[PDB]
Amino acid sequence: NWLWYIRIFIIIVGSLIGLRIVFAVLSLVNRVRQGYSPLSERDRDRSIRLVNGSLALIWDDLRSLSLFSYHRLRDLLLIVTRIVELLGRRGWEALKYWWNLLQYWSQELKNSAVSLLNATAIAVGEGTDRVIEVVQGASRAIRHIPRRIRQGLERILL
Amino acid sequence: NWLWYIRIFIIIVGSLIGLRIVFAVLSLVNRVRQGYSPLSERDRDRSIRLVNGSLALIWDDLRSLSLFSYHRLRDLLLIVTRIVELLGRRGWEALKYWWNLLQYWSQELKNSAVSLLNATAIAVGEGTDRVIEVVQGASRAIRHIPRRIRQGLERILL
Amino acid sequence: NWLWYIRIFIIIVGSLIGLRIVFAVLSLVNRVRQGYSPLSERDRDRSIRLVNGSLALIWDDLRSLSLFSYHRLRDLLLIVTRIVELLGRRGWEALKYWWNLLQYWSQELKNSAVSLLNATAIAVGEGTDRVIEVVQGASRAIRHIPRRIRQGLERILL
Repeated sequence: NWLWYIRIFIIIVGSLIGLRIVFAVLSLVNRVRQGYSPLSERDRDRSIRLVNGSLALIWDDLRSLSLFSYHRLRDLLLIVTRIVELLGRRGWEALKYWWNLLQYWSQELKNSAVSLLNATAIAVGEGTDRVIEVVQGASRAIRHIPRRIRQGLERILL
Repeated sequence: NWLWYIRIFIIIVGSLIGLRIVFAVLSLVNRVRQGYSPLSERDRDRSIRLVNGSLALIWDDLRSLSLFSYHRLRDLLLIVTRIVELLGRRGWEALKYWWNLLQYWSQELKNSAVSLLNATAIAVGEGTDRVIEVVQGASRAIRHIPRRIRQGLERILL
Repeated sequence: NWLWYIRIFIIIVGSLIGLRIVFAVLSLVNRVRQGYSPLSERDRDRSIRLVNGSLALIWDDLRSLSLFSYHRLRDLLLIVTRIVELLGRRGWEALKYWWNLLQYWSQELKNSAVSLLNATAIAVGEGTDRVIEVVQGASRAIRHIPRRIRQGLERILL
């Protein structure tokens, strides 16, 4: 019975995913070795030095983590909370992006609707253009709401 | 519980590969955090902004999506056909690369065979090497044509 | 049935991780799409030029793969193995770094331990500060920089 042998094989496939993490460096090699901006480098001989990166690897990881002024490394565990906390103050910009961004969207559809609907509204040609443009333009145009909302929302809490 | 509990255990183990996709985002951070060139940058404190990157995040993906205006977003639908139509016609240069590339080893192979065959060919007071050399030039050279399929195809594919 | 259809599904999940590699080419586009370092212009049509990359692939790959002079294409496979062997001797930088890596860790422990232990030691009138600094300082100071490990081992091991 090989099915059971195949059953654990199902689990091995899970192991395969962890294998992928090394591929991430291969992409970096590809990045330097294949150019820069879209494809539309002789150095690949040197890019093989990526393998040698194992020697170099203490430098990128320890530099921030422990940093030259040793004794700080125990202090760094406390700084990571501070780095997130310090930047999180500005993180509210989330509310910022949808109010401004969504606002422009209302604007282009407004232009498309006013053109098509106004044209169809004329029909007889008396004064339909007045009611169609004023009503649609009144709701979208007046819907304008300046920024500073996040500032007030943040200030009220702290 | 055992096999049934173990079966779902397989998909639970399978679940991580979707989690793994963030590593693609990590590679971006890696490029900056790894000193740019292969692993053979203090700014990671700055990379901490990536947590806050959510604020930045709706602008880069959407900018390409809607362009510098939601009116232009209407334009994106037209250019999308444009990019594919434009690149579909000139894109055939793919064949040109692989056509030349196939040809690349074909040249290396006959040249190597000539060195070995030409030298062993004489094996007496006779000009046997003249025979292996003439066959090399006539067969390889005549195996192709002066006409470029890349150019002819672009002019005959409308 | 059901479980069997679902059993092979894991095998599809294995395919799913293989699917993920394509993201690496996307990451190239994303690097450009992210402005520069993560996310914290009109060129989105230029990122589309990645599709044009099929024609481009001849230029990055041909020079690296076949090089300028011919007969190099077989040479590319041999040199790749050759640089690993050549650079392997230099690969020993693996150990020089771990020695320095653990060495600084001794440093954070040395100043941290002496500061706390020596501070509490003054409570005793005799000369405790002498024994506290001398013992900690003796192990780190004397062990600091023992000798050239990589030079001696690399020179003997070629």
